[PDB]
Amino acid sequence: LLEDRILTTRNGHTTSTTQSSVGVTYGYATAEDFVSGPNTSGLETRVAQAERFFKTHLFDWVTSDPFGRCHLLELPTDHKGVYGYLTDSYAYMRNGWDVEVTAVGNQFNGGCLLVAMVPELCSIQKRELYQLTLFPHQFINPRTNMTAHITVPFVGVNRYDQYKVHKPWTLVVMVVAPLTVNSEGAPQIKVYANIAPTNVHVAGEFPSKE
Amino acid sequence: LLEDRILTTRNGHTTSTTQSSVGVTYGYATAEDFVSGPNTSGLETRVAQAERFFKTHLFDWVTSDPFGRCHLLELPTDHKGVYGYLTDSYAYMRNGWDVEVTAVGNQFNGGCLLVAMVPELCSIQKRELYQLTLFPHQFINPRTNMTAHITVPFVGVNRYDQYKVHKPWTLVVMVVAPLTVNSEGAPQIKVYANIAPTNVHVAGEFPSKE
Amino acid sequence: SGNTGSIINNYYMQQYQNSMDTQLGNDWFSKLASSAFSGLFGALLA
Amino acid sequence: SGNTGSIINNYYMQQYQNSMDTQLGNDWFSKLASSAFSGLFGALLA
Amino acid sequence: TTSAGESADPVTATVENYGGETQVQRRQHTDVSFILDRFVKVTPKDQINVLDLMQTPAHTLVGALLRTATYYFADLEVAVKHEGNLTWVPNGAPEAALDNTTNPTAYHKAPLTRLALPYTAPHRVLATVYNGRALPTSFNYGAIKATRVTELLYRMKRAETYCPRPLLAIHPDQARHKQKIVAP
Amino acid sequence: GIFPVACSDGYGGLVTTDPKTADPAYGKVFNPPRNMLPGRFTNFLDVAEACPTFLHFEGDVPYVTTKTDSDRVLAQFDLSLAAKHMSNTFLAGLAQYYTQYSGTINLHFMFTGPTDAKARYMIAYAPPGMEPPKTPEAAAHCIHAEWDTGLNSKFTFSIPYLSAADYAYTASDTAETTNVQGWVCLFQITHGKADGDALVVLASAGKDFELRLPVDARTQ
Repeated sequence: LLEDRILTTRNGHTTSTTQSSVGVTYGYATAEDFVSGPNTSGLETRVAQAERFFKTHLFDWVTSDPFGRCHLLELPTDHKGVYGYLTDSYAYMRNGWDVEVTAVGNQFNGGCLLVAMVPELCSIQKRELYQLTLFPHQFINPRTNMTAHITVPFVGVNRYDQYKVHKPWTLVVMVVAPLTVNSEGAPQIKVYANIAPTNVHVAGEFPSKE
Repeated sequence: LLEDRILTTRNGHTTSTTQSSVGVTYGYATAEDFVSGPNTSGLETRVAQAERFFKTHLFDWVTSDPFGRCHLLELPTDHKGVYGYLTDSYAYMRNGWDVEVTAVGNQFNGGCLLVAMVPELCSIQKRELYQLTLFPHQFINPRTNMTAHITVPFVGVNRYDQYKVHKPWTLVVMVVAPLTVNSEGAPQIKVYANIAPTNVHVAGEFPSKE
Repeated sequence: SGNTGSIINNYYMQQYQNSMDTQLGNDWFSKLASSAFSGLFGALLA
Repeated sequence: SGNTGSIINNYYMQQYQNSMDTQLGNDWFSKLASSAFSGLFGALLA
Repeated sequence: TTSAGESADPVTATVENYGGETQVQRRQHTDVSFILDRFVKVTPKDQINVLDLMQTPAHTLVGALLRTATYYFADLEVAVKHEGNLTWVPNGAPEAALDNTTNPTAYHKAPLTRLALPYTAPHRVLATVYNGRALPTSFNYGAIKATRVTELLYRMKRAETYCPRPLLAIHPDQARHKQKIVAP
Repeated sequence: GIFPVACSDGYGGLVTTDPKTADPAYGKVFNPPRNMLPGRFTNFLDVAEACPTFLHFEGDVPYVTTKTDSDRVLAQFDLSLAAKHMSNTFLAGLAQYYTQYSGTINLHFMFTGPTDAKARYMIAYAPPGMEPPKTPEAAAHCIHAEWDTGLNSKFTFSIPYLSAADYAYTASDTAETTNVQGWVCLFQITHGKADGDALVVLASAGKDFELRLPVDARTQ
């Protein structure tokens, strides 16, 4: 019912589609820092096999749900498949979370969540929450989009980041505008999150569980 | 509110229009078998005068109305005008039902009827009802279309079919998905049917009522 | 026409095995099969 | 393929006797047989 | 491969989409003319048997496939393990017509009868379903009679139907129908 | 050795039509001469077409006398070879042997009465779906034609080949009393001192005519 806009994004074998598209946005970068560094002394390889989508749940955007609820989700994070085993068999590596965020209600509600993908951190000041508009981020509103999407690069502090004890990437969605069921609108919107780790290479290796 | 699609179809003087168009589909054929056959020995002529639209009623797609109600409508069938008088003054002939099927509710309901135009038959097995997807047919859904349309050719078993006692063409619309009034949706959808007999020629002739 | 792998003219003349199909003056199902797009109504990514 | 000394096309068509070996895209034992030296690791005399 | 669905324009999809390649299939077997040329042994009901097709078991290969395409054309190759002399008679020809030796009155040997059969309908085409248990008296490929016929088989030939019909099978119960195949 | 062979079962068991020929065991026979011998022919739809025949009728006579009442219909019957009047004629005295047919057949008319007997006739042809008329008035709505006695006597009208299937049978049943091919029906306009005259109708094969599928089955 418009200028018309659709889109499917393939990562390995996994492919998220959508219709309330709106587009996307890459921030900070669009590339990747020469991952043929000195510290990895040629001892690094491409494993674009675990490069794809996995599901994890954000909060539940509810009418009450105040002007701040911004369910965080660190990236990296628990992986019951590939990328996870990789982090358990490896010390040094680096990637780039794709991230294609959905939040289903319908084209009748009010309010907006604020999607953003920010690096190194610890915790944020509420007074600062008024500037996610500074790091890779999207804006959701059921009257145009149902999907978000924003594809993040690699920042790390180093070329080949270690994750056993460090997580450079964090994902927040503060409720910028509270939700309104309304007359005929939907009842509730569970914000679902679809992620994927891209252009990633490893270096390093430990013994085994034995 | 989209890619935008409208359409009006003229047959003689009668012209059905629509806006929820979706398109159409011709099946089996697109032509017509050389109607200059031997059995008609030049004794056949074109009467594209009765070639046009007439109205007849299908069932009433109601919420309850089970997953099968497929109100049939044989084609040929009772004609209070031209084409009918033609069949009463003639023995041998052949045409091609246009058929532009509507079913008005609005863009808010659920469910779908299954429109199809199949030839020689007698009756169908329910277990078979899962394959109308084999003969000239359309699919209705109020969230895209309000109209169907599918234009059928001539099949008959012969070149010049007789209808006093035979009707090669039948029209069914089994409810594939039951109807849901819903919150603000419409209350009921009376499936209306608009038909027209095309590329038809006669041959033969009887005395008169006297 | 099914299983006719004879190397000869099946002996008996043409106008004898089957009945000759006089003319006048998958045909179609292949016509509506060989035309199904595997495209995307949006635009591929990644 | 064993004992096929027929002078004809064994009548019945090609795609009929045996099943056609579709391709893709002593083989080896002859490869490691035809390479055994009868030489001498020293030098012949007399 | 999304698309508009209430349009029913054929809109398939294939491998490549999310990955993988697509192969070179050799469907030679699902060739309609090929898999209809192979005899069907229908019950030769007595002696005076009509070369019909809806007599055949609507569950056999040549039967089923038969009952799946409304229109059709083809010739015939029969078989008759039997007694006496098979004296076939064309279409339309008087029931009684089949008796005179002058007619094609084959002479017994050992053991059945393999002969060719033209498609002899006055109609340019025939069908398993005439909307006109209740199907036309010109729908017969001739008619045979001997003096005791034990085996009736019809190898349909130069096959070619038109238009389609519904194909279903063995209603399972466990979402997977189990039946002993061929094991070592 | 020698060429192997598959003594195939079922191929060769005598057929009353078998395509091949038998063996000759006398040979070297020089016959008499068959030069330009009178009235030959080699096709029965050649003499059928080429030399018509009259029709048997009520009573038996071929002709027909001018009705002098409202009852005009001079003829009327089943348009098929079973037609009694035809069943004896040359074209009918053979279509017996062929299950089906198609084509056109002809109906030749003639007068025999005085010159003081000027008369008018009609020829209607209705099809399957209704019963034939009895009033040229109601009949003038089929595919017909009108004519009146003159200098030239004869006249041959060709009746049309109309049927669903390009064919249909020569035989018939008490199922076909609705005939798959029509009830041709001839009538009688008006006339003058031309009552009781002779309008004999014959029958030949029109050019459109054709006949196929040989069937032999007891006929005398």
